[PDB]
Amino acid sequence: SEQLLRIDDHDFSMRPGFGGPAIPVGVDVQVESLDSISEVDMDFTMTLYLRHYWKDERLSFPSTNNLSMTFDGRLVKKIWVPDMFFVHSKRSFIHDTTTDNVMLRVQPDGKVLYSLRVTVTAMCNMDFSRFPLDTQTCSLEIESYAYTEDDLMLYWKKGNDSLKTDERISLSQFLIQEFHTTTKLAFYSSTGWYNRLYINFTLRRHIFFFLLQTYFPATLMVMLSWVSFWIDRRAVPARVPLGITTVLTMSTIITGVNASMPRVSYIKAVDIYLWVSFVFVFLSVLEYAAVNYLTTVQERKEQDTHAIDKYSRIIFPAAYILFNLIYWSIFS
Amino acid sequence: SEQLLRIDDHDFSMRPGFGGPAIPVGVDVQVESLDSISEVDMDFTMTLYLRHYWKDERLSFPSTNNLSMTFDGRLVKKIWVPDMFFVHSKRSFIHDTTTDNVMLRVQPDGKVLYSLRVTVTAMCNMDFSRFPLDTQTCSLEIESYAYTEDDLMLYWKKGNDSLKTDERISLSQFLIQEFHTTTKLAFYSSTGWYNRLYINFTLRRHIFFFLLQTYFPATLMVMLSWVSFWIDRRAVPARVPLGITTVLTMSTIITGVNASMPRVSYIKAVDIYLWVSFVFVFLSVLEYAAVNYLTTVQERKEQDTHAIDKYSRIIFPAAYILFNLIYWSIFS
Amino acid sequence: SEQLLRIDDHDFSMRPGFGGPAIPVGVDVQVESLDSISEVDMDFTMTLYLRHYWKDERLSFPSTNNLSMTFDGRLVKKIWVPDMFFVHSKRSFIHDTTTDNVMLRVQPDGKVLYSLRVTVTAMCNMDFSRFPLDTQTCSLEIESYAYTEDDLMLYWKKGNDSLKTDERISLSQFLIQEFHTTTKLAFYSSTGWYNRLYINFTLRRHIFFFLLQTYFPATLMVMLSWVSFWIDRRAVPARVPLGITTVLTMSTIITGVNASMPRVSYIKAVDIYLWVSFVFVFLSVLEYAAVNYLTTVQERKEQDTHAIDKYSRIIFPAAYILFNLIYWSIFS
Amino acid sequence: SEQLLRIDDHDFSMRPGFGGPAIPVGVDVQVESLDSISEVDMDFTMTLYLRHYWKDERLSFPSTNNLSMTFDGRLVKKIWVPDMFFVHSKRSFIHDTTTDNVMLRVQPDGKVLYSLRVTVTAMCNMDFSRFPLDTQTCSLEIESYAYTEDDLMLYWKKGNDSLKTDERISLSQFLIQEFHTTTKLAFYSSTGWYNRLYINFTLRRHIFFFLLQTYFPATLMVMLSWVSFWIDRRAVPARVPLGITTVLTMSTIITGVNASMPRVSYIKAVDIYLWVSFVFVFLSVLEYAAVNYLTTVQERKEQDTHAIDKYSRIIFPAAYILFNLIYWSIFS
Amino acid sequence: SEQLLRIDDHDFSMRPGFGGPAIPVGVDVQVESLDSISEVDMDFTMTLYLRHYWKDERLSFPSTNNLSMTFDGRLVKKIWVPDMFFVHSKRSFIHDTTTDNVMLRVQPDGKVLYSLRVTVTAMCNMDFSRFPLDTQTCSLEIESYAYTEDDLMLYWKKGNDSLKTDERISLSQFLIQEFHTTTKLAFYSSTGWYNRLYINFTLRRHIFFFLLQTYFPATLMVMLSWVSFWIDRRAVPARVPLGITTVLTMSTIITGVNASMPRVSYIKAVDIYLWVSFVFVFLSVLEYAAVNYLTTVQERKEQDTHAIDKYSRIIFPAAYILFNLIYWSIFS
Ligand SMILES: C[C@]12CC[C@@H]3c4ccc(O)cc4CC[C@H]3[C@@H]1CC[C@@H]2O
Ligand SMILES: C[C@]12CC[C@@H]3c4ccc(O)cc4CC[C@H]3[C@@H]1CC[C@@H]2O
Ligand SMILES: C[C@]12CC[C@@H]3c4ccc(O)cc4CC[C@H]3[C@@H]1CC[C@@H]2O
Ligand SMILES: C[C@]12CC[C@@H]3c4ccc(O)cc4CC[C@H]3[C@@H]1CC[C@@H]2O
Ligand SMILES: C[C@]12CC[C@@H]3c4ccc(O)cc4CC[C@H]3[C@@H]1CC[C@@H]2O
Ligand SMILES: *[C@@H]1O[C@H](CO)[C@@H](O)[C@H](O)[C@H]1NC(C)=O
Ligand SMILES: *[C@@H]1O[C@H](CO)[C@@H](O)[C@H](O)[C@H]1NC(C)=O
Ligand SMILES: *[C@@H]1O[C@H](CO)[C@@H](O)[C@H](O)[C@H]1NC(C)=O
Ligand SMILES: *[C@@H]1O[C@H](CO)[C@@H](O)[C@H](O)[C@H]1NC(C)=O
Ligand SMILES: *[C@@H]1O[C@H](CO)[C@@H](O)[C@H](O)[C@H]1NC(C)=O
Ligand SMILES: CCCCCCCCCC
Ligand SMILES: CCCCCCCCCC
Ligand SMILES: CCCCCCCCCC
Ligand SMILES: CCCCCCCCCC
Ligand SMILES: CCCCCCCCCC
Ligand SMILES: CCCCCCCC
Ligand SMILES: CCCCCCCC
Ligand SMILES: CCCCCCCC
Ligand SMILES: CCCCCCCC
Ligand SMILES: CCCCCCCC
Ligand SMILES: CCCCCCCC
Ligand SMILES: CCCCCCCC
Ligand SMILES: CCCCCC
Ligand SMILES: CCCCCC
Ligand SMILES: CCCCCC
Ligand SMILES: CCCCCC
Ligand SMILES: CCCCCC
Ligand SMILES: CCCCCC
Ligand SMILES: [Cl-]
Repeated sequence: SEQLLRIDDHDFSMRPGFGGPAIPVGVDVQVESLDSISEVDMDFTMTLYLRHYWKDERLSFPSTNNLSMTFDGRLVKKIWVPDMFFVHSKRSFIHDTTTDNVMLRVQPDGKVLYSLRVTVTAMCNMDFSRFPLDTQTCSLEIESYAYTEDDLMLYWKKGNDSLKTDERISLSQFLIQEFHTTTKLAFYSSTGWYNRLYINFTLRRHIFFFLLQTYFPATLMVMLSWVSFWIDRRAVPARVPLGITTVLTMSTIITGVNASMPRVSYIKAVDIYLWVSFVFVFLSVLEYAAVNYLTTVQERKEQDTHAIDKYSRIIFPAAYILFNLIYWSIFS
Repeated sequence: SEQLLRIDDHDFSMRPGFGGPAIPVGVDVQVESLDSISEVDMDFTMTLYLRHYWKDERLSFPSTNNLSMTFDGRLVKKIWVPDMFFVHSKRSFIHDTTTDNVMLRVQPDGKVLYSLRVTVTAMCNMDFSRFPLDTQTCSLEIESYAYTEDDLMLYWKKGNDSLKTDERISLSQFLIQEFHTTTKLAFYSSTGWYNRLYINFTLRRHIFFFLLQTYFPATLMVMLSWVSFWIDRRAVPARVPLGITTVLTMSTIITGVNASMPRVSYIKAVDIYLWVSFVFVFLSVLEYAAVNYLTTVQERKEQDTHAIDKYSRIIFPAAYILFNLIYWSIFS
Repeated sequence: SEQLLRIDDHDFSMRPGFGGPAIPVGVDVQVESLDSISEVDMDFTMTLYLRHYWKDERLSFPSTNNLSMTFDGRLVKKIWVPDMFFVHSKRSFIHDTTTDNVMLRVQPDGKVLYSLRVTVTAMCNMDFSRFPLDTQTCSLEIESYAYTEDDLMLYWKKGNDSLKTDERISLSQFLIQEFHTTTKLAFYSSTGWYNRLYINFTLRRHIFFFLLQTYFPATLMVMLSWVSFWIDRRAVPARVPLGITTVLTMSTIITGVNASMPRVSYIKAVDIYLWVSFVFVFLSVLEYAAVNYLTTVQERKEQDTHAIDKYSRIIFPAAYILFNLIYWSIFS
Repeated sequence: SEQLLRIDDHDFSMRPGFGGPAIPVGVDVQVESLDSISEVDMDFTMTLYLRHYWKDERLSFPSTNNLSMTFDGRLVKKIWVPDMFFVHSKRSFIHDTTTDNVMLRVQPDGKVLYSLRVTVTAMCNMDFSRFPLDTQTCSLEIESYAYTEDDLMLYWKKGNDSLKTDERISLSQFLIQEFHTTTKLAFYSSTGWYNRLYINFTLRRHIFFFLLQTYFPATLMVMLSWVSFWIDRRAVPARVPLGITTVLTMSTIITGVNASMPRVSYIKAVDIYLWVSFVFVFLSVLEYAAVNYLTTVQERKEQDTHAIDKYSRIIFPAAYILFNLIYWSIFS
Repeated sequence: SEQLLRIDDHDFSMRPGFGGPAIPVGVDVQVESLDSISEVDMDFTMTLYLRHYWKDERLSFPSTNNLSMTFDGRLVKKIWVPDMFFVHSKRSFIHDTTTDNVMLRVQPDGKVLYSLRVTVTAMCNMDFSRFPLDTQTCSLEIESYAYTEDDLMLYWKKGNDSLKTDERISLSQFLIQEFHTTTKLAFYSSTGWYNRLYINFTLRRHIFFFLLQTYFPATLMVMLSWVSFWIDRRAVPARVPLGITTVLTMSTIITGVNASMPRVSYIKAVDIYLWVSFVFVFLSVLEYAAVNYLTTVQERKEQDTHAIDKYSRIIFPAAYILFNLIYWSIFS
């Protein structure tokens, strides 16, 4: 086989067409899976197939018939091939069981297909200010390590038709949508200009799960604190334990939510809602302290419902409704 | 040894029978263990033996007697062998202590057995909507990396008798059952058609553990909230603390369950049961607020059991029974 | 050195005595440490020295005197050596700092000692039904990868004297005892019969730690629930808060134990004890609801201690004693 | 290509200019990302590009025109290159997908550019005494492993213009600022003097997040404990449960904060604030015990507000204000 | 360079002075960092420089002047070097970025310096019975893998001056002190006697952090339980809720401490203190049950402070003081 290719007779340390125009190299990608995601480290992991296409007259071979020849990674060391790398990647590797998952297919005309299977972890900067109502966009980037656009020209072989994605692709914690491709020119002052390829996608959460587990309990506890305004002010051993036990219950709820969340140490939209609800419950405990004190002062001086309860029955609900209208107009 | 095989005289970069019909290659598998499983990453890990069978006249050798010859991984580099890989795998490796766990056995006729020991991690997409009453099915897949069915024909050597599983195979968190084999043809537009082999199995949970730890406590707390309807309405400092302390107790139970569960952020069958029980307890606290208010209004106007308690003693249990009948007809 | 051994003149791809009887190979082991253990993955990790002994006339060398020659891993590649592997192992490796921890010692007669230092992780199936009163037994297994008993005969060189264990060997969470060796013949239908070597040991827990942290608190809370039967039935605002706060306290205890335990999702001996104690406390809350209701009915009809308290003072302790006697006769 | 360079004719085991003055080697760095940080292990991880510049007459080549030649890691093994390493690093690696991310560019004059992409984890000693108001400074260090300043002279090629940082660089838990470069001479008694290069940066936290989650709840609970001084001393079943339930609520808050914090086992500024607030709440429970006892003694002897309440209404708030003024003058 | 050394003319598979006396080899160590520590696995991780010194006449070279020659890891494969390994180590590796961090310096006389940078993880058996007042001692050990003292003699080159430690060495959770060196002879029955080198150090904790977080809260809760003896026995709805809420508060404290501690499943000094404090609080709840029962019996028979309170006011504090004196005389 390797005697028909004239491997011993050519310098394969240099590209096709050296000293002349650039070599055009086309690319396809097939995404096999999304493997995990980390919100505190801000990265994601992906497994894919990567395919390259070009022509080299040094590899043309005589044949009576149109049959191609096929080789593995042991030929790759002896000929020239393109030099792609993944930009902004944290780590990656090429699969090797039961042997190296790499292939070369060569036509009698000297056209080449070069194919490999690979796993990569890449960074994706995330903003959690609107959590849990946030939306994140991420991308994977491809570039030549050593050749500027004067020597190698890199492009998507079929436009957006160059990207395929597995029919069963999913994540346990997110909804994935809107896969599409783009390109852009980039500059490095030590070397010059390069073309870069992009794969783009969007992530979203299951909203009703978070509403049920977080917003609904806090709202129910605020409503229980209002029941106190309808209990007789003479029942001190009933009015006093109800308040402080409601404060304890709101406190344990907020502690459990904090223990369950990812460790992102800045203020988020759900934080604001919980601490405002805590303040409403605290203020209901100050209301009865005022009522009891003034009742006692009148009983002492002088020796039906009090006006403060009458007003609280109206004012506490109205204020909480106003808060909710503003909050949901901000976070939509 | 390696001079009887005519290694220096043949091109082992190409398959047996090249330019003619396909080479048939048979396969056996012996599963040694299931090593771990991840529900948030959606994958499982397995260790196994993989065995391959074929014939190659280039490896036939003269002998007076029927003795075979046996070799290790140092021959594999010099001859031709099949090119299997594990489809949809996240990572894998071949064992190498005290040396490479690889073997080749060759008959005087040129029949070959090729054997190796390997560990693989593979993806298995899971749905947790019915948790803890869910059932999961998983599979492992085997294919040639470079040869279509025009050049290599891949098959199970003995039918379903080709698969063996270790007598002590188990998992700490699941029951495993129904190991069996299948095959299917697959298509890639850049190359053509391939045959693929499958190993299939099913996973189930220990149901009574989850009933005892999750459903039983919530049911007991709902029943304690009903005790209030049988206590004298005049005892305000008894009726009021009982309710709010029952709400606190249900809240700490739900927080502990949430902290213990895998981090799958969508709504599950057990979530529904817990939040409905929370609402039943909240409504029992509103019932006495009504009774106490109306009692106070009559005492003020005018200066035995109340009808609301009489009805609640009947209506709250009946409604919870109706809920349970519907719920268990849905989740079965 | 390597010119006295006639390395260039012999085929070291095949065993001593090929075409004749089997080569006997003796083995010693010295355990250096037990490194970790996992209860949810069901495996353990160990570091050891492994030593092999045999004779090969191809390695005999002329000498005036009884001095042996000593070599490192660079000779191992050029001669024949045995092919041992660890059965049912998850992963393993051979140490290489400051160089490969491998040695060969050769006598003028052609006797060889082959020695290496290695770390291995191996599976050990565990049953936790009796936890914390469980006992586990584990073993490590050694075998030839390619040679049946017709070609290689594997044995412990000195009987049980072949195994040594480090004087400071320990685990943070277990007591280790009863190290001993065994052997057994095993069969594979594709190849034939093999002899296998075993190292065996036993694991146990610190019982009084678990009694103090788990059984003692639950027993104290059951006894506090009984104090209620000695408090005046007229004190409704005292009898009612005591019960529901005891239920809350038992609930937080059980939640903490569940959060601390390994994630084995089936029912264990300690689970049974905790949920029976929870039911005893719940039933003490139903007792006073009956007493208060019937007292109120008589006061209404008609307009000293009640018999139900008198009987409960005797019956609740007797029943709990009976439960404990049965339980400890079952789990011993 | 490699025949124009006279690789076979020169000893590339030794530096340019050996037996004469030192070889000057210039350096640039481009930071691609900060990848993670650990507060308990005291280290950080970074990915970067590293570039080296020097001249070697042995690599000058004849040409009619000013075109450079470009090579990969397969030339690096055959010529001389500098020997940089990262001082005080825990681990590091050079990227290799789809091939080694290493490049050599050579001019006809014999000037060389040597470039590679690398990930490193480095130690950064941290002090948490002022947490959460702490500020940390970290640095990365570069040096030659084998050559003193008598043989190799190492320097930043353009001053502070030699360092570039990615426009999207960020961390989930910190604010990063003030990237700048320095150099310093270092001494080893076994070999001599070396020049070392430094990259320096500063880290800070989001202060208002920690104020909201930690300081605000403790302050609200101290204020609720003061409400008791305004409730009638005759209401024993109201005054007594309020105190002990406030103590319980402060206790659960402190436990949640401790469970959420990194495991640094020495006293921190936020610890001091929480335990002082706990003591204020405890002392409010002792105040009413005194009032109730003395009231009972007078009622017994003899058979309006008490002076202790009157004074507590003034003294407890004044003392807590004084504490806050001192504390915030210390931690600023 | 490598032609002045007569590499092709000498057998570097054997030591200097073979068939004669032993080769003396001297050693220095420079500790760069302590990298982490694990209390449940019982090990620690360290990074260091290791340096070796010896003489070999086969490496003497002619020179007019006193200049040494310097080489990297590519010479190490061709000559003889010592064979050190780290005894009782779990894992280790040698650094390789931007190339292998290994160096050889050779004098014209044939004296050699051999130097490398390395990271190692080593076991250190720990006892936690006195926690948090425990003290731990650890050591790292160095030995030849293949040569007994008849062939190689290993020693510290300068006594205790052979060990240096970095001026900024620290751990987040411990105080480190008392670094010093020792040596000892060791015996293996299969080979003979070897000399071993030791590096020794000591670890201690920050005591006042643990006192503040663990012992102080439990002591305050015991003192609050005593307040009950000073409240009027007629106030049943005050005396009864105070006790059971104090029991709940002690229970949540102990649960939080247990959740925060390393998972060492045997009894520790701090365990004893917490469960004794729990028993004191339980006994204060039994005291009032007795007082209330006997008061009720006298009121029934017959139809000021009770003696049991009078005695409890003295006896409970005295007993707790006695316990503390004994406990701190035991744990010091
Ligand atoms: C602020 C809290 C303590 C400090 C915790 C912390 C501390 C350090 C850090 O880097 C992240 C976090 C995230 C969760 C934080 C906690 C959430 C609740 C708790 O009060
Ligand atoms: C919804 C909760 C907070 C957010 C938690 C979270 C947050 C992010 C995420 O990716 C997964 C989870 C799983 C558990 C969730 C928690 C369960 C209880 C808590 O209220
Ligand atoms: C059953 C609980 C929720 C589900 C938890 C779980 C869920 C899934 C799983 O694989 C293991 C475990 C172990 C601990 C379990 C918890 C123990 C307490 C809690 O109620
Ligand atoms: C001191 C606590 C128990 C011991 C815990 C521990 C124990 C050992 C250790 O190395 C670190 C820590 C950090 C958190 C500590 C806990 C914080 C709260 C708890 O009381
Ligand atoms: C004993 C507890 C349950 C069992 C827990 C366990 C269980 C198994 C194990 O190997 C270690 C530990 C450490 C912490 C233990 C817990 C401490 C508190 C809890 O009650
Ligand atoms: C196909 O191959 C035949 C030789 O068998 C050749 O004559 C013909 O030109 C080829 N056609 C193409 C399109 O390559
Ligand atoms: C077995 O080997 C003998 C030679 O010893 C040969 O004559 C015979 O044909 C062989 N039989 C088979 C079935 O291979
Ligand atoms: C020991 O070596 C001597 C040669 O020095 C030899 O004569 C003698 O037979 C040897 N003895 C044994 C037991 O090997
Ligand atoms: C550029 O190259 C030309 C040859 O094409 C040469 O004559 C000229 O001197 C070069 N100039 C520089 C600045 O190198
Ligand atoms: C130093 O080198 C000179 C040669 O330049 C030599 O004559 C002299 O003896 C050497 N001295 C020592 C102490 O090695
Ligand atoms: C299953 C969806 C439950 C949604 C509850 C939302 C509550 C929000 C209260 C403001
Ligand atoms: C040991 C099995 C316990 C099962 C309890 C199930 C309770 C379900 C209540 C609806
Ligand atoms: C230190 C040992 C403590 C043992 C307590 C066991 C309590 C069991 C109650 C049934
Ligand atoms: C969103 C910022 C909230 C800051 C609260 C600070 C409270 C401090 C009390 C002393
Ligand atoms: C900051 C140091 C605090 C020490 C408190 C110790 C309390 C011990 C009570 C027995
Ligand atoms: C917390 C609200 C207090 C309102 C007091 C009104 C006095 C007239
Ligand atoms: C909630 C505020 C009540 C204010 C009442 C004022 C009555 C004069
Ligand atoms: C639980 C609903 C009770 C409704 C009572 C209506 C009495 C007229
Ligand atoms: C605990 C059961 C008490 C039953 C009392 C029956 C009195 C007639
Ligand atoms: C906790 C404060 C007690 C003050 C007592 C004052 C007695 C005159
Ligand atoms: C909080 C201290 C109060 C002291 C009151 C003293 C009255 C004589
Ligand atoms: C705490 C023990 C009190 C014992 C009182 C005995 C009175 C006769
Ligand atoms: C607790 C504050 C009461 C104020 C009454 C006017
Ligand atoms: C708390 C609401 C009471 C309504 C009474 C009609
Ligand atoms: C899927 C929700 C079912 C609810 C049954 C009451
Ligand atoms: C709560 C049930 C009471 C039954 C009285 C007979
Ligand atoms: C609880 C102590 C009371 C002291 C009264 C003077
Ligand atoms: C709860 C036990 C009371 C005993 C009275 C003598
Ligand atoms: Cl009352």
